[PDB]
Amino acid sequence: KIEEGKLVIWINGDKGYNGLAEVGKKFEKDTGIKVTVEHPDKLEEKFPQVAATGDGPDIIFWAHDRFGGYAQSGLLAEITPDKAFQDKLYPFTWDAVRYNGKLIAYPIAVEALSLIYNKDLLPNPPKTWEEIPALDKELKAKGKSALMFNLQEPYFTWPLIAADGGYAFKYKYDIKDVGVDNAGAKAGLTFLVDLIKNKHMNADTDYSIAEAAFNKGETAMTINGPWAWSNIDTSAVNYGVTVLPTFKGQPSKPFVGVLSAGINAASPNKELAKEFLENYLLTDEGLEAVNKDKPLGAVALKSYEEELAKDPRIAATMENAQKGEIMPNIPQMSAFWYAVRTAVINAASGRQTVDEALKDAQTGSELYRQSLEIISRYLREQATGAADTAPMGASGATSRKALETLRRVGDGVQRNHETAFQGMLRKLDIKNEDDVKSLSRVMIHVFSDGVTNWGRIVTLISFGAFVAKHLKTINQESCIEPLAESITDVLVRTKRDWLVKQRGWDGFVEFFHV
Ligand SMILES: Cc1c(-c2c(-c3ccc(F)o3)sc3ncnc(O[C@H](Cc4ccccc4OCc4ccnn4CC(F)(F)F)C(=O)O)c23)ccc(OCCN2CCN(C)CC2)c1Cl
Ligand SMILES: OC[C@H]1O[C@H](O[C@H]2[C@H](O)[C@@H](O)[C@@H](O)O[C@@H]2CO)[C@H](O)[C@@H](O)[C@@H]1O
Repeated sequence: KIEEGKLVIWINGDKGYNGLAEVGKKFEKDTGIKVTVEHPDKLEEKFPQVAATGDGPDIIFWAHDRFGGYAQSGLLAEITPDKAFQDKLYPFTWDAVRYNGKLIAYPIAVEALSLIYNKDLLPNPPKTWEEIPALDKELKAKGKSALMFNLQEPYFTWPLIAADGGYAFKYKYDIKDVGVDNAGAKAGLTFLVDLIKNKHMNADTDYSIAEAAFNKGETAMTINGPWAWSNIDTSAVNYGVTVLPTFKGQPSKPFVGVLSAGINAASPNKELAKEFLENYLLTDEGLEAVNKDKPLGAVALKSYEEELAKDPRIAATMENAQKGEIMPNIPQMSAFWYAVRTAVINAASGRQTVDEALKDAQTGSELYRQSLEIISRYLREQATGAADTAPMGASGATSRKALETLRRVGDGVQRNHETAFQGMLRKLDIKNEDDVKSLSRVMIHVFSDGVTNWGRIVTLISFGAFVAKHLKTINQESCIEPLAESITDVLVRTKRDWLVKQRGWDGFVEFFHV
């Protein structure tokens, strides 16, 4: 579907997209190739849906956290710049776009949130979150407020949640160990909800409202990234960019992003995109053009980062970055974020308590790994006749009981529905690893095309088991794990909210309990 002889680029609407379009023009000048820059809404959700069908842009810009998902689904070209080009960027930026040992995007700029304050209202900004309520009472007596920032996107609230011990995935990354509902995270989120309760903040505040309030001098502080600074310059607010406040004596820990540019695997213009990015964008003049539209942060390109490093707003961005953590790029980042977005919104609005919101968030963040664990073990033990000896790990009680439940219910389905299982198995002609990939697409669609309950879920998994037995029979045992990942993937993507609403696999256990 993608058109040859041209470049289509997607980038978020808070970045310097007119600036990018000028770098575009310059590429056209030399090559005769038109460059179109677009900034559609929800482009990070839209890219994977459209790229899957071989559609979408040639180039997508986003922070690096999303790109492992994209690579895992096969949606990105492996980029292989030569050593001379690699040496022009900071190795840590290349690290942020490395997935399964392969480079999967070009890094552009490092982004962290800072505290932005209005110096005419607050000559000295607060060192602690704890002093903010009193500061707010003080500012409200003069018709102003202390702080406003986007409470609709968990990226802005995370530095506080993480300050006293909240984490996504532990310290490689242990995907088994999630810290979304530990006491640290509870305390950070509770402090936020109290802010709202006591009228220091409003749960409906979003990007635009916080931006408008700060940029007209109604609120003394916001929380935002470098991209925001241009609009504040335009507004004549006398602002500073500084270190985020501490919570319970500990630094606020923002999740640091590396703005990154990946090339669509379905693109017929890969040499053009590589040439654009390496030799027009990632140059002193290319990045300047973008930075002057909307500041990029600390750019990946060493030569231009040296000029920008002198700016104290960059120094403050790097100081907040140093106290935070580089985002993981693992495929589960998307589910983590979706879960935490929901938890913050619901806690803030009062729809759930902090305990309920973060419990649900934890379940959602663990859902993939846990489902895979159960599903994978079932298919393998069914195929070989023997259980996996290794420990279940964290949430092991749930996993173990789900597996025992599934053994009872799934064996019953296979036994009672042998005929049809044999029938559809026999129809499909599973002989190789290629034919197994085919199978998924069918299961993918047969599952998705129907209602939602545990019987249909058991049925999907049991058929998986039935196929697994076959695959061992014909010495294709290597294909069982990919079958399990595939089944798990349809299950947790299409059924996420229903699964969370059931208390995940504890609900499966209860529903089929004798
Ligand atoms: C495996 C299969 C699926 C199926 C998939 C498939 C096909 C291929 C492929 F890759 O993937 S993925 C998938 N995911 C969820 N469901 C599926 O099926 C059920 C219906 C069902 C079917 C067979 C057994 C039990 C079935 O339900 C039992 C059920 C549902 C609710 N509660 N309980 C009771 C319980 F709680 F106890 F489970 C559903 O959609 O509701 C499926 C769908 C239909 C099937 O046979 C149709 C009959 N042709 C057989 C072949 N012949 C040549 C033509 C006729 C067959 Cl075999
Ligand atoms: O809100 C969760 C969101 O956080 C990050 O998105 C940031 C992005 O990194 C920044 O470049 C800037 O545009 O603001 C976004 C927040 O609205 C993650 O990168 C993203 O994947 C996640 O959903």
